[PDB]
Amino acid sequence: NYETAVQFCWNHYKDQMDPIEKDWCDWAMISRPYSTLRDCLEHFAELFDLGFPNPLAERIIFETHQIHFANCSLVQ
Repeated sequence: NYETAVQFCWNHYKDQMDPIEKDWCDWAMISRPYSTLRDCLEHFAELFDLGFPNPLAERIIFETHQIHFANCSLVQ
């Protein structure tokens, strides 16, 4: 079940992002837990023989941009 694996990826990501809400706009810093999220989404996509990117994975990507990065400054 890819949907279940995705929730696993998303919940691990949320666990990393929650304690550092003050630094969601620290681009170089948040790129690490974000990269793991992407690696996780791709890993299970491959495991379940689905393509990557796929719509569910892309909804997750849109979700973090909506809740974490949408109002961040691009610099400094």
